[PDB]
Amino acid sequence: LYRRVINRNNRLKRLIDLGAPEIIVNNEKRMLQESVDALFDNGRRGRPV
Amino acid sequence: GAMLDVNFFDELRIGLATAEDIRQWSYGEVKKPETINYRTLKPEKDGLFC
Amino acid sequence: AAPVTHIWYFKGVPSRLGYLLDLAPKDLEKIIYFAAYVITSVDEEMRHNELSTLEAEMAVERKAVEDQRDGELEARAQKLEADLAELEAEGAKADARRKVRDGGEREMRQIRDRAQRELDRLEDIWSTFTKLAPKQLIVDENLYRELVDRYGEYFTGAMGAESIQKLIENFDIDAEAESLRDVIRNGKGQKKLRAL
Amino acid sequence: SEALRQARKDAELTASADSVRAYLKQIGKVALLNAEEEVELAKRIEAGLYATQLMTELSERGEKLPAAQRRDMMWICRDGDRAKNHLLEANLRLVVSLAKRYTGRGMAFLDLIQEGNLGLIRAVEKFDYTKGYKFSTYATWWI
Amino acid sequence: RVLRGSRLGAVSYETDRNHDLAPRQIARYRTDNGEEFEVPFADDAEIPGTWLCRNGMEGTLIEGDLPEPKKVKPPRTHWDMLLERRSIEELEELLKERLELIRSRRRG
Amino acid sequence: GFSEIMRSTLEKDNTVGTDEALLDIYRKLRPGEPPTKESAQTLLENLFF
Repeated sequence: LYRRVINRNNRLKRLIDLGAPEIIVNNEKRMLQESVDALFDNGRRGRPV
Repeated sequence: GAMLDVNFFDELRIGLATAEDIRQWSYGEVKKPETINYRTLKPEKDGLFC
Repeated sequence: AAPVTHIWYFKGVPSRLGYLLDLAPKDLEKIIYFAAYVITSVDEEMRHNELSTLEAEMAVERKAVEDQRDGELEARAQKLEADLAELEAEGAKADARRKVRDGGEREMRQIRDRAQRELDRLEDIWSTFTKLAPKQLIVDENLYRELVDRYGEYFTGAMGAESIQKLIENFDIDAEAESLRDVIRNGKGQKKLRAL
Repeated sequence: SEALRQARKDAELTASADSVRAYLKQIGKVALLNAEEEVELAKRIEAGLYATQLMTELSERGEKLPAAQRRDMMWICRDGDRAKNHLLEANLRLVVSLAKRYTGRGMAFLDLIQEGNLGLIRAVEKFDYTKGYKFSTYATWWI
Repeated sequence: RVLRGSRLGAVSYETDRNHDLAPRQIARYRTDNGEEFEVPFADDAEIPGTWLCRNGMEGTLIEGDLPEPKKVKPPRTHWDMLLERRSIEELEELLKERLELIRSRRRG
Repeated sequence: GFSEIMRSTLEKDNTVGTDEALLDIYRKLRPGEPPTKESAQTLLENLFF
């Protein structure tokens, strides 16, 4: 869980420094939010990781 | 507050933690998804075991 | 790199974020999961003292659409007049001539309801720009993109956990506190129970 | 009829827990292109990059700034980025169609899609049109 | 039957003396956003100029000694990818053609 | 032919049309999918026979 949070955070940082259209950045931020949610409580929102 | 905890207690107050207290407990920002070296079995720099 | 809501104060019964902001949880889930924008701030005074000029420009654009569709209808009327003059001058079937006239009539009716749809779109974006209140959801994002480039300098709208953070940032607690005190003072029924 | 229309409208406006369904609904808006449009967009990209490089060598004391020349070179420089974003938003579906078969081991499907997107950004950086080939055969390698 | 484990760390047994230790200095490091941190370095030891702080951002030393500031280069640009594959005459050809197209679209 | 239960459900059938019945069966069984009149009739033979 910590590795997924670190990976998606680093990818979001790279995407913001690169400059991308809004679809990619919004998808990456949604994945970051769901990673933090799965870290704090797996299986709360929909299917568990 | 008490960080040594020598057996004298009166209260255990819970509370909602903020970003300042979170970055004030910490001893450094972990910034790599690495755990251990695959060959020499030592913790990596800036990893989850650093 | 970007802020993130806690899962504990959002996905419980009752949802504490939804109770603190008085927002429904199935709309909060649409806000924090990048599915729908929200209105993080609004400027009532600038819209208030410039709404006359803004509705004047709205009337200018709407009347330009009206003049364009009147020119379209006149072009279809000229083409149907030419169709009638080239239909009744030669030996032709009157059933096919009536079908040609009805095709021109369907063309100008397509013109008029396309223009009606454009006017309904402009009046819908005007109705939403009048009813622009904070904590409003703008679903499907194309109305939002049409509402940003016009009058971007009069409101802000974000999406997600940074929007929720800004909403909590520009939030007075004592105002809604005393408002709920007044409501539980002067209420009856389900309204007082929810305010409790 | 409109009964199937209201049925498809009610079924299309349903919220689930899968983020990938929302992502596919998101990327299903922009339509695909053809090779002449790809050539035109790549022309716009390279022209905008040369215009902003002219602005880069103009940002020193290289030349005084005429008003009309300044504003329309700003228009070309801003148009190139919109063309670039248009090409990326076109070939997102190719990225998904490539990433759909590397699942089943280790990573998540959205992570695979995102790394494919980053490879597609690299491919539209180093894509060339004067070899006269389609964009997809060049971008499959980088994805 | 029984399965044993071992973390990769040696465990000593000594006396935690508080009196006689190796003496040591203290230096203050300064980050970008006005943060200060104090690091106890040993005596017979070189004091490094920059030092990664507890905050996570790189923090310089509080006394001005001027180490090497950057000593780096920018990695790669899309302009570099364009320039390494085409000539400036071709770039000016596309630029003049686009300028004539925006001219004929704007006022022509 | 001999029960008020099936006669009352016959008077309470409330959906006229065999193809309408296939559309209703598809719309009830599968959620979030736009119904079609061709694949719904092939679905029921693929599900039970």
